[PDB]
Amino acid sequence: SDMEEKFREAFILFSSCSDHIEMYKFFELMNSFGIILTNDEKAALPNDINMDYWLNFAKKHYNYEQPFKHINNEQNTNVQIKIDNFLGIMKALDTRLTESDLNILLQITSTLNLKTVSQKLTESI
Amino acid sequence: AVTNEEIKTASKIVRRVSNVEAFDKSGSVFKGYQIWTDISPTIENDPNIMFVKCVVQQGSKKEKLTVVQIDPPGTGTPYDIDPTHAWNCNSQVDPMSFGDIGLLNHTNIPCVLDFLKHRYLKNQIYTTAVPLIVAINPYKDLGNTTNEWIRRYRDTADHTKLPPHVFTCAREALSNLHGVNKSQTIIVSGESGAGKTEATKQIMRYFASSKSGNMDLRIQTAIMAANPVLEAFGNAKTIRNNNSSRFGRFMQLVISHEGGIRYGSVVAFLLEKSRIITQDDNERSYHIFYQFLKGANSTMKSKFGLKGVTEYKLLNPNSTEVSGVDDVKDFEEVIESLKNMELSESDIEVIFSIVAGILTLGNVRLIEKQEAGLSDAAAIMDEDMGVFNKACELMYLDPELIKREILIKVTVAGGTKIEGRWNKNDAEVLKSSLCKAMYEKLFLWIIRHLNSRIEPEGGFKTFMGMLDIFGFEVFKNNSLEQLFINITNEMLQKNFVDIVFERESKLYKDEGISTAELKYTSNKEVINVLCEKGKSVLSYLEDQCLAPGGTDEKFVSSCATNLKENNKFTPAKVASNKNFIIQHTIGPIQYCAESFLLKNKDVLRGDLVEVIKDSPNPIVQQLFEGQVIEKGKIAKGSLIGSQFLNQLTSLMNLINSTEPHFIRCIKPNENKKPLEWCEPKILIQLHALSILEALVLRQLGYSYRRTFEEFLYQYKFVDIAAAEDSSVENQNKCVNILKLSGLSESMYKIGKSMVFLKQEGAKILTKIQREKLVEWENCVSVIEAAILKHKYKQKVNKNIPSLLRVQAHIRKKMVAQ
Amino acid sequence: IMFVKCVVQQKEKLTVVQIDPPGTGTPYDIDPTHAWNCNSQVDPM
Ligand SMILES: Nc1ncnc2c1ncn2[C@@H]1O[C@H](COP(=O)(O)OP(=O)(O)O)[C@@H](O)[C@H]1O
Ligand code: VO4
Ligand SMILES: [Mg+2]
Repeated sequence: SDMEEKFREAFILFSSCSDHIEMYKFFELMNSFGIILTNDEKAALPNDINMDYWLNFAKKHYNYEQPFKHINNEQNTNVQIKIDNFLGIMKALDTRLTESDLNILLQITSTLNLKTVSQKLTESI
Repeated sequence: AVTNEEIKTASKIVRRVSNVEAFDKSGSVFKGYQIWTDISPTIENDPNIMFVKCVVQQGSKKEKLTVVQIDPPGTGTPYDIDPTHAWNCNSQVDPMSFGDIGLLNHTNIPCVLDFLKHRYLKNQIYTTAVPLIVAINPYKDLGNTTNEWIRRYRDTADHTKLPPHVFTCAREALSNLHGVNKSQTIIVSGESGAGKTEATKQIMRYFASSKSGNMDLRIQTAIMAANPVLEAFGNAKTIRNNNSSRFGRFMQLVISHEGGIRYGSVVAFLLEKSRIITQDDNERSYHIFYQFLKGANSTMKSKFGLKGVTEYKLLNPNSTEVSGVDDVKDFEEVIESLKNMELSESDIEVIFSIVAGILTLGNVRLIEKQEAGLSDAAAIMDEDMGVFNKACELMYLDPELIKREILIKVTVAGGTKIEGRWNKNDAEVLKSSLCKAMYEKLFLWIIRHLNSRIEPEGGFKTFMGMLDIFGFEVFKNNSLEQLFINITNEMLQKNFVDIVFERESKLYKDEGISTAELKYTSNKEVINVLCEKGKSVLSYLEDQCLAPGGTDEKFVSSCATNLKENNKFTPAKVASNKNFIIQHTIGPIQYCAESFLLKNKDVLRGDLVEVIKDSPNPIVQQLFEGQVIEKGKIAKGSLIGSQFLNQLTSLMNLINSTEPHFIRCIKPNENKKPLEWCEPKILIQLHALSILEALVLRQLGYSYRRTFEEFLYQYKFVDIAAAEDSSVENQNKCVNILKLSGLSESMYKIGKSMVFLKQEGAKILTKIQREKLVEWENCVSVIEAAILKHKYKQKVNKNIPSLLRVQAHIRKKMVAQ
Repeated sequence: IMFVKCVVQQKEKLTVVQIDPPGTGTPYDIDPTHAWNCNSQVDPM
């Protein structure tokens, strides 16, 4: 019902139901909630990541009071970016997506703000 | 040891620039002012020394100064010399205190030589001279090239803290490729054995390293495995360099913003055709020939019938061994590299079957006979007949059809075809031109096989160019091979001088910044005496070849009278009829014009081309892929020199369209020894790479030349509210970005269409950009994953009713048991 | 090698970077008890 039952669901997806997820896919998994660690913290992580460690890491590092804090930047929050200019930042930086990019904007809806995106992503999760 | 003609050039290039102020306000010498001087017996008794550090004696002489030798230590004898031979020297300055040469107080010839002397010998080969970067050949691995260093320059924030290196350049080149989205190019410049090929590999290894491990390295695998094959097939041992590149390498690479090569295109040009057939003494043929006749397995030694390295006519039997090179261990690495290039064991076997065939055909001895009526008509030896028959079956060709085009003279006039017989010397040429074409087409077939797997579909958009050419090479005897190499070097220089000086001078002036002129020496005259169409050494060669009644001797005469003036062309003092000199950027180089027309013409006949195209083997057919079968007189587009210049010309414009980066490699000695400084050889290279000339570019002040648009793409994240602000104009946008980030009125400057900024405040904006980049690198990565998450979720949601049947049937099964 | 030439950047702990012999170019901090005064303008010859 809570986050505990939702975290387990998210592991079986990124691991593709694997017991031991690959380091790179584990980072996709943490980010999907609103978890980003410091350069040092990201080295403190174990060699082989498993479900048991993932769920401990989930409790500690996930934001509960405001699930997506990392999206808020208040110079970037209040400001309105056009749909085309927003995709410009996205297409150059992108490390994941291909055509699921059009589907992210649909999850939000011309001029958008970060507090709108975070609010909609809180309902997505 | 350095030759007198090298000394000749080295002596002439020195010149007195700035007057010596080694005198106190009253009228007596200071507390021992030290000055560099060319006068001392230590300089006379040794070539490697051109200048000694001398201290002015506490005595006097203001008109004809008194000195004593300090570095190197001398007799301590006070000798007097003229002030025209006195150059200002920095004493308090430490050579390892700073990276940029332009930071010295006195930038005279010896002061720069010493600053580089103390950097090389303390094992700090890389020294900047922005935009240029000087890399002196250490001849020993300093470990500064290893993965640890790659990762440093990669993940280190401040560029200011990092010391000069090939990676400083590799990162700043990739910083603009993604920063502004402009294609960039890296250019390794320098003479034969300066370190071009090795530096290319280091910068390639840098781009190979990725921050995030989530990339398809399958393409990046073939890209890196190609290089030790390209050096086995294209590089050979010379007296100048033991890993001398006899081919010109050019790459185009799409690299990720974190690291790693997505796609590439290795385009190799001009392979030294003569190196396959004949090699000079102490000089060796292509590494792969020796590697295959040493490291081949017992199965290939019997199937191909391989003999010893000495037993081949196309291989110098005395030069067979190279110091510090194990052709067996290299071969092991070469075979695995071929596998990594997606070549099957069948494809690799055929590659070496052709090589075995080439080697075997060379050993076959053609002899004179009283045939055709005109006599001397060639014939394949009775004992060497089986040798020839085995070779043709090794290259997968008809042994009777290859024999016919080499022994029978086929000449067609108008309509009526005429049959004859080729002479002894003529058939030896046909045998040689066949081996040359088989090797060159095979070498280029591997390039095509590589490009077939590594090339991006829909070409390149924003790629990274890299140019590894054959550096200036001078031997006792220089020919057309040496002529084409030195032309490449002069060409790379003309475009360097243009971009770095001529264009920058006009840019600052047109923008309304600096009206001041840039002083530099260009090769404009010497490049025209070789490459200007109609009036050049290359154009007169083509005219002699296309002309039926034209000789090698007639060519020299054709140049000597036409290219008489401008000085750059000087015909030889000894045997002027067959020899000539060119006043290169590295000094005078004499070429023996013997076989110049024959070498320029050497490109396999259409008669033998059809035999290799009709082959029952697929690889042997694919060598002459879409090749124009030509018969009769050689066309202007078929001539090697003409085909070379046009290939070079096209390549240069491709580089002119991008944003180049220059690496200037220096070969410190000919003896090939580490921590050995030879002032003459280095000084010539300080001129030929325009290192001393690159100092004038300090006058510009500003180290950022980009349009309002280019500034707004790379920098907008500082404040997106005033950057996206449609109402305010772009000229006013760029200035407001610098207002929020905070800048003094001295760091920035308006500009007509460009935005000029000194390096002084450049990193201050770049770090302020990074403070807003990191908070958005994660912000991008969180939203990007939150959707990537729901992609799997929505795809699973549609499969839920199908799973509800698996589980209901499982519950059913649990009831039965 | 027993001693390396370093340089203070920008205190009870010095922001030193190894210069002679050339190093990683990493600014590290060390105790002043291991800091000896060096002559720079002085020529050994
Ligand atoms: N960065 C380097 N570190 C150490 N040795 C080097 C370096 N660059 C070149 N060398 C030396 O120089 C030799 C020739 O280098 P190379 O790049 O192949 O020259 P070229 O430009 O003539 O092709 C190598 O065999 C090696 O000993
Ligand atoms: O030896 V070179 O590769 O510079 O021709
Ligand atoms: Mg080179």
